[PDB]
Amino acid sequence: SDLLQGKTWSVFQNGTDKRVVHDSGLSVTEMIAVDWIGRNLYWTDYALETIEVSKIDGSHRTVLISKNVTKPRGLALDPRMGDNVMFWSDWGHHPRIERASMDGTMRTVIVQEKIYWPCGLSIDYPNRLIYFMDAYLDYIEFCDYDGHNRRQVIASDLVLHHPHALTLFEDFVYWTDRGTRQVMQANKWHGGNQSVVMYSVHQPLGITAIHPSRQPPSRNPCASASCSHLCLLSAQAPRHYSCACPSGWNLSDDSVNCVRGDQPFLMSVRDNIIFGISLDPEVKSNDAMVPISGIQHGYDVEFDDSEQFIYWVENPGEIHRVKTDGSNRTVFAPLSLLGSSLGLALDWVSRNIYYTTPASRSIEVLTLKGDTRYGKTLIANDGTPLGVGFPVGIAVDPARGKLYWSDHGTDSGVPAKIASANMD
Amino acid sequence: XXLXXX
Amino acid sequence: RKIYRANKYDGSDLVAMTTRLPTQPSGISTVVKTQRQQCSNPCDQFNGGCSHICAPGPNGAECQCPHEGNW
Amino acid sequence: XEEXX
Amino acid sequence: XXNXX
Amino acid sequence: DEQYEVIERVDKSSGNNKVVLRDNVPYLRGLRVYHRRNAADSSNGCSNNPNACQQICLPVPGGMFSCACASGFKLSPDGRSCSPYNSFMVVSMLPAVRGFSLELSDHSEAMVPVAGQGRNVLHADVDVANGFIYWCDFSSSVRSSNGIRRIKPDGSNFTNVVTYGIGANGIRGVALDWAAGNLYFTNAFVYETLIEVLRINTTYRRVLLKVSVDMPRHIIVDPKHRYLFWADYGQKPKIERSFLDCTNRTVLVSEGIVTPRGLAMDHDTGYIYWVDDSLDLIARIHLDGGESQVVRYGSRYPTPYGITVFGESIIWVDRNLKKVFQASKQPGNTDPPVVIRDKINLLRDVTIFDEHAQPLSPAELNNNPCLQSNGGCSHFCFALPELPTPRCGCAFGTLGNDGKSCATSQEDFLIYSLNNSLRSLHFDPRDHSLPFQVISVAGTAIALDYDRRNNRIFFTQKLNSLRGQISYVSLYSGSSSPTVLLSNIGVTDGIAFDWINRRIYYSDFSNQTINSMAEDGSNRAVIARVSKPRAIVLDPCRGYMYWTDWGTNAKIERATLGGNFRVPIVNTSLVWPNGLALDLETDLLYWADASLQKIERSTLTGTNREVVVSTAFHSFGLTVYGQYIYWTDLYT
Amino acid sequence: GTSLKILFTGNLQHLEVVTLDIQEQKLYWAVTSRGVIERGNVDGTERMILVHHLAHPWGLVVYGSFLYYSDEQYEVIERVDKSSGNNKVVLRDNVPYLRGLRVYHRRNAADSSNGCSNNPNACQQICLPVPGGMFSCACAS
Amino acid sequence: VDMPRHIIVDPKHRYLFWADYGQKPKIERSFLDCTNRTVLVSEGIVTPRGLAMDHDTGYIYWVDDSLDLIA
Ligand SMILES: *[C@@H]1O[C@H](CO)[C@@H](O)[C@H](O[C@@H]2O[C@H](CO)[C@@H](O[C@@H]3O[C@H](CO[C@H]4O[C@H](CO)[C@@H](O)[C@H](O)[C@@H]4O)[C@@H](O)[C@H](O[C@H]4O[C@H](CO)[C@@H](O)[C@H](O)[C@@H]4O)[C@@H]3O)[C@H](O)[C@H]2NC(C)=O)[C@H]1NC(C)=O
Ligand SMILES: *[C@@H]1O[C@H](CO)[C@@H](O[C@@H]2O[C@H](CO)[C@@H](O[C@@H]3O[C@H](CO[C@H]4O[C@H](CO)[C@@H](O)[C@H](O)[C@@H]4O)[C@@H](O)[C@H](O[C@H]4O[C@H](CO)[C@@H](O)[C@H](O)[C@@H]4O)[C@@H]3O)[C@H](O)[C@H]2NC(C)=O)[C@H](O)[C@H]1NC(C)=O
Ligand SMILES: *[C@@H]1O[C@H](CO)[C@@H](O[C@@H]2O[C@H](CO)[C@@H](O[C@@H]3O[C@H](CO)[C@@H](O)[C@H](O)[C@@H]3O)[C@H](O)[C@H]2NC(C)=O)[C@H](O)[C@H]1NC(C)=O
Ligand SMILES: *[C@@H]1O[C@H](CO)[C@@H](O[C@@H]2O[C@H](CO)[C@@H](O)[C@H](O)[C@H]2NC(C)=O)[C@H](O)[C@H]1NC(C)=O
Ligand SMILES: *[C@@H]1O[C@H](CO)[C@@H](O[C@@H]2O[C@H](CO)[C@@H](O)[C@H](O)[C@H]2NC(C)=O)[C@H](O)[C@H]1NC(C)=O
Ligand SMILES: *[C@@H]1O[C@H](CO)[C@@H](O[C@@H]2O[C@H](CO)[C@@H](O)[C@H](O)[C@H]2NC(C)=O)[C@H](O)[C@H]1NC(C)=O
Ligand SMILES: *[C@@H]1O[C@H](CO)[C@@H](O[C@@H]2O[C@H](CO)[C@@H](O)[C@H](O)[C@H]2NC(C)=O)[C@H](O)[C@H]1NC(C)=O
Ligand SMILES: *[C@@H]1O[C@H](CO)[C@@H](O[C@@H]2O[C@H](CO)[C@@H](O)[C@H](O)[C@H]2NC(C)=O)[C@H](O)[C@H]1NC(C)=O
Ligand SMILES: *[C@@H]1O[C@H](CO)[C@@H](O)[C@H](O)[C@H]1NC(C)=O
Ligand SMILES: *[C@@H]1O[C@H](CO)[C@@H](O)[C@H](O)[C@H]1NC(C)=O
Ligand SMILES: *[C@@H]1O[C@H](CO)[C@@H](O)[C@H](O)[C@H]1NC(C)=O
Ligand SMILES: *[C@@H]1O[C@H](CO)[C@@H](O)[C@H](O)[C@H]1NC(C)=O
Ligand SMILES: [Ca+2]
Ligand SMILES: [Ca+2]
Ligand code: NI
Repeated sequence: SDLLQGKTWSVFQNGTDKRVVHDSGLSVTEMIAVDWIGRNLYWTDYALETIEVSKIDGSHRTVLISKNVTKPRGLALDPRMGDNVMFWSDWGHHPRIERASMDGTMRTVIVQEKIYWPCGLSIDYPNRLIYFMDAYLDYIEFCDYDGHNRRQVIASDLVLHHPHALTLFEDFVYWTDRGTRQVMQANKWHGGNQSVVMYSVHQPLGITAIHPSRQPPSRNPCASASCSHLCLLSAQAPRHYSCACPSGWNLSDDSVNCVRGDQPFLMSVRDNIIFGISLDPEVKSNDAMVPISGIQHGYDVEFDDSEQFIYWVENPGEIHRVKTDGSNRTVFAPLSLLGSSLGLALDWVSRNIYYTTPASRSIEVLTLKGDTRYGKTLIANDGTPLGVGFPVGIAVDPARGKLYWSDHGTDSGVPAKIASANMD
Repeated sequence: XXLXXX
Repeated sequence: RKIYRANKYDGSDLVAMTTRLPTQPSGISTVVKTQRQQCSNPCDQFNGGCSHICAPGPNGAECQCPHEGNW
Repeated sequence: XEEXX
Repeated sequence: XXNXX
Repeated sequence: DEQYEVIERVDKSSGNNKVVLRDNVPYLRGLRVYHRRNAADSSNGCSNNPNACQQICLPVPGGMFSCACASGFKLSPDGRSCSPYNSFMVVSMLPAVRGFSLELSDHSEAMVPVAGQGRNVLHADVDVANGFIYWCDFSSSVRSSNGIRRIKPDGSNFTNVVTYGIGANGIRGVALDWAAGNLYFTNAFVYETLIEVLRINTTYRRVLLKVSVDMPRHIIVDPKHRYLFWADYGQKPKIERSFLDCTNRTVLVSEGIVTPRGLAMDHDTGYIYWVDDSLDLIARIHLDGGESQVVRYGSRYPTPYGITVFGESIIWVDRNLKKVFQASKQPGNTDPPVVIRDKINLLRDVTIFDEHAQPLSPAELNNNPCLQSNGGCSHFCFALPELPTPRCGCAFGTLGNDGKSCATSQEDFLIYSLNNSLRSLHFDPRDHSLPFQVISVAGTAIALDYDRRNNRIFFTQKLNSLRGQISYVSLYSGSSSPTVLLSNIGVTDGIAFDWINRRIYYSDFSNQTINSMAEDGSNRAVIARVSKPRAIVLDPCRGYMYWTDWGTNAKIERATLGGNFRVPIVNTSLVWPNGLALDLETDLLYWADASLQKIERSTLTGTNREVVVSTAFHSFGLTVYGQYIYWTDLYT
Repeated sequence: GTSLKILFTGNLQHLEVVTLDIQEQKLYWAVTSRGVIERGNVDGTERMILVHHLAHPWGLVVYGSFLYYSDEQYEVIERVDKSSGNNKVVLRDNVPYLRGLRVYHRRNAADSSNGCSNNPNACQQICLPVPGGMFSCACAS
Repeated sequence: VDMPRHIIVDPKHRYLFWADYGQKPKIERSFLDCTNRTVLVSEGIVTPRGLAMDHDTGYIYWVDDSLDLIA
């Protein structure tokens, strides 16, 4: 995952075929864990405070864990049908290591004593031990899947300064230290045979060991599943799988199919992200749509029901679009060369969009029907009070051909007012 | 170093 | 800029005795009230026979010459 | 020179 | 400055 | 609520029944509800009539619709099609160039706005016939952001028109002669100002006038009366007129004028309109220079920066008030000025893009002789006030006896190397015609000399720190690419041609030696071994040659063209003798010390040495012709 | 500092200095957002527009029969009659960066005595006049 | 592991109280020499930034900007 681009990528181990997996709706992706049996992809987002799952190609994204998830960092998986379990670390108030079956049904807390800034997780698959690390108490430890038989592999040792991420292979443990800016090697049972693997100019954040032994084969319980959209491995029942569907879909009573949720939801614009939240005040999930991350200066948002597109403006004077699923994030059209736009309003009946540019002090219209974008200025700042002083907001009534906008005043010109005009 | 990766 | 301690045999129980001190701490000793190991000094009897300066060597008093002059 | 703003 | 073409 | 950090839900009929959806949310902004808005339950004229309008459909009350066109297009009378604007004002400001309809009602952008990185527009002009807008960018820091650019009103075919030889102060005014296709502009330097002409879609460019005490800034042209006007706001503010070649200079306004930074022409009444931001007035004067008439005046006109005339009204911009005004052009009118657009920052100038403003029939332009095909003239045609035959201007060379063609000058003149090119310069200080078109060469040309018999210039040519070569080019009619005479040399700083023995001498700086050859590149010879030689001169009639050594033990030394009898002519008080020349008419030797900053003369053998000029800052080459010496200065 | 009161409110965006005619007991102020100078009685009545079509009034003073204003745009100091704002005159123009105005003139404290002047040395630190010829003593912060 | 931030002292009942708001938010109580520590509140507290006491009633008043609470 790229933090500056807000994208998840993949490549072959020979450096060929670099291709995008998730292009949108990531803010701070801490760790990724792929499910090599169920062909799913799990990750933790620090900013969104969620644990998310997708198909391995990125297609169907849903929010898996949201209740008491403050600062999720670590993430480990055991997709073997016997276990079918997931682990993650949270370093918010009351830090803890949490255990849950994939699909997030059988949620439990396994480690909450002598923990402060937990970071990084890895599984010893042969022994079913979860190794975890700590940046404040400066230790490396491991324990059973239930948190019992907790033991220390490095503790009360000055060589840990700020470890971040962790990896196992045979009887070695490797970890990345953000303090010393190194990746280390030690014996995974007593820490005793320590060395530097390499020195990094920048902080080394992520680590993984490429080897077939790190992904043991297992009989796939979801191979015979007929679930539409997502199918997640589960530790409960003999079936050992559960059907699920992305954000904005019902679960049907027939628990293999999903139908798109046509119910409304509130799009909450925030300075650097746009959230779709349920109109029900009791539902605090913030997953009515895939969030639009990477906004520069968010003021207003606008949508098209048809094609399920979400529109917003950006600083350089352009308008962007994305699906409610995230699938088509593109820059739609150049908006104005004379500064940034503030207001948005969409004429869904005639497929036009109206926007205000306080920099140019005008109200402009742009078409989104044809292949070629056509733009025109409707009202401009003339001498008279009837013109545009400093347009803030804009509302449209396509059925009656009326346009409404809120205007600040100008010196000796236009007064601060609520104004109406024909859409031409 | 503060824990927040950002 | 701290003072640490650890078990003398295996380096266990490593803790920091002080917070980060303002200047770098240099030089350390114990103050112990009980008398340390004591032995009979041969320089305590007739200066070990030496003319000037002496100290108890492994076998007996070793004579020594002052820092000034060639001796 | 007059206007370099 | 320094004497060259 | 952005301070309460909360999203809340209340009844639409009253603020009662408050419910919190979210709290502790930082940086809350807009809200909107994604729901099933149906395109069929709500219908309008545009939905009922798809693809009725060419570009934009906009619904109106009563279920009807009105077609609209993109910026720079307007509705055809059919009400369905779009055509490019024909009549609009071009308003220029520092950040952008924008176009407004000449009818206040239409607020549409009548032109694709020229803006973006690198725009510091000072002035604008229009070419209605070809559909182009010309503007000049100015940057006091970046040399790339200085010059004249043009674009179509619809935003296509962007082009850099003038980019070379712009002064420190940049282009200060541009005026297009739509009849002749000339583009007059003013090029301003630190202490002097040029007026130049460029013929559009040609490489022809020449200087008409150079002034130090005066400073033309804003220039306008009138092909109907065949005059050119410019405004001066220097130490002697004035409004000034000439013929279209800048010859017949005369001063229309000389008193009651301080800092005029705008001119305009009426083309129907023959008045000159100007704006004066230090006396806070708009005034007009006739072509013949009668008594100035005040159009607008008082405190309410603080900074009129630019003006234009359209029909019965004048249009001007105000920097302080940030408005574009329209008012009656007749003096003594007291109607308040009508505002077109306000709160526009850094207003500079205003111009009219209209067919009426740029006529092309001979009946309108009083039979301007440049219309037919450049008057039949080879380079520039300049129509005069009363002559029915155009004066022919020459960009480079001299005008032929036929009075319309141009050929290489047969006069005597200077030649000098300027980096990757060989330039020419008449001896006459006020003659601005180049004796020949500039020759482009590879690398950098360092030193040069002319062969009179074969009409060639031999010139040294630097390729890198260690690579140098000698080439030549012919000045005969037609052209010829520069031809290498001998490659595989170090850097060469000097060259001299013997017209008696037909040999070429040069100074290899890298190899620290003086060399010789035949004029055909054969028979190479070594004349002397000298540490850091720069210049060479020859006296074949007396069989003596002189050359300059700079650095340690710097001296001026003489030897035979054979190079046997080496004697030092001068060796007292020298450091950097870069320049050396010989006055054959008076038998005197001239040298330039670039470190001691002086030019000196002596007899041959260095008797009665004296300073010709002190504080010649950092000379490289020197030459003597007639009663004058000429030198190139590396510092200025 | 006592007996706070609101006299005039409404169209007063981008207010400028208030000034007072003591003789006539009228307040004058400029409103930049409307480019006008307004006048009103000290009791909060008879609000009315005196001078209009200004750009950015900044300084404002009334003396004798006249009102003086500096308009920061227009770069001008102008003088006009306090009665209905006629007979406009320019004192100075092309003044960059105009700000406040005030008229230096001799004022007789004897002809405008108040509580504090009638009772010197009454208060230890600060004496403040009060309507009706009274005075209220005050102390520093 | 703990982080006292805002500390108040009570000479009448002879106690120190401090807020934590750290990884394990709490309001603590101890003797005037920090001996004999006790937790008054650990539940429903995230970011206590200020303590107060009324000497005549012996109630600890605190604010919490993460719950938007004055309790
Ligand atoms: C200098 O070089 C620049 C480099 O780009 C050139 O731009 C420029 O050359 C050309 O100047 C001519 C001047 O006439 C321009 O031609 C004119 O184009 C007009 C626009 O044409 C468009 O719109 C019309 C609308 O009906 C449409 O029919 C066309 O298909 C096209 O989409 C056109 O209206 C105009 O026509 C007049 O002149 C014609 C001459 O044959 C008549 O047939 C016609 O009846 C009418 O009277 C004309 O063709 C040309 O645009 C321009 N080049 C470009 C690329 O813009 C050079 N000239 C100078 C000195 O500036
Ligand atoms: C996928 O899953 C989601 C979540 O369960 C479903 O969303 C619900 O859909 C139903 C049916 O459209 C919604 O019910 C309607 O709500 C309207 C307004 O909301 C009221 O109820 C909500 C929730 O309790 C309150 O927050 C709010 O204050 C309102 O009280 C009502 O106006 C509708 O009433 C109309 O229809 C009913 C019959 O359903 C009549 O009795 C009424 O007279 C009236 O005509 C209606 O009650 C419900 O609100 C949705 N919930 C959410 C979370 O939005 C999706 O429907 C489901 N997908 C599919 C396709 O099934
Ligand atoms: C880098 O490694 C990748 C992965 O090994 C190479 O890409 C492709 O890898 C497949 C692996 O099976 C190669 O075999 C092909 O498989 C398909 C499976 O359907 C089969 O139909 C083909 O007949 C073939 O066996 C495949 O050839 C290879 N693609 C290419 C372009 O050769 C990739 O080649 C590696 N790149 C480098 C630089 O070596
Ligand atoms: C999420 O957090 C809440 C609050 O801590 C949990 O609710 C508490 O659960 C414990 C049982 O572990 C109860 O004894 C407490 O009374 C609960 N407190 C409150 C205020 O409700 C809740 O269990 C957590 N839920 C999940 C999904 O883990
Ligand atoms: C580090 O590697 C060394 C060998 O390089 C291991 O050394 C032996 O460890 C045992 C068990 O602790 C000791 O009793 C032996 O005395 C060691 N042998 C030798 C030859 O020194 C060691 O196990 C590794 N780990 C540690 C903790 O040192
Ligand atoms: C949205 O994105 C998808 C995926 O990139 C686009 O679908 C592709 O379109 C191209 C161009 O026609 C085809 O060559 C690909 O095969 C398509 N891929 C898939 C997965 O269908 C789609 O066109 C985009 N839609 C819009 C309107 O933005
Ligand atoms: C001066 O001459 C040189 C060639 O001798 C011209 O060529 C450029 O030289 C610079 C280095 O000085 C290179 O970075 C460019 O790539 C060269 N190519 C061009 C065409 O730019 C150079 O343009 C000349 N400069 C002036 C101002 O005359
Ligand atoms: C500078 O030039 C003078 C000649 O003008 C040199 O003086 C001669 O030097 C030679 C050296 O062999 C003597 O034999 C001559 O008798 C000198 N003549 C005179 C008139 O002095 C002088 O050597 C040169 N060098 C410098 C730096 O003075
Ligand atoms: C002018 O623009 C058109 C359209 O982009 C292009 O086809 C044409 O080549 C351009 N002409 C020149 C001279 O650049
Ligand atoms: C312009 O110069 C001519 C000579 O070409 C001269 O006769 C005439 O007087 C000049 N014009 C004016 C108005 O003086
Ligand atoms: C310099 O002189 C040498 C002889 O010393 C000669 O062979 C060579 O060609 C000359 N040129 C260069 C640049 O080496
Ligand atoms: C004080 O400390 C003792 C010893 O730890 C403990 O038994 C007692 O309960 C504490 N509290 C009081 C009020 O004594
Ligand atoms: Ca640490
Ligand atoms: Ca002025
Ligand atoms: Ni102000």
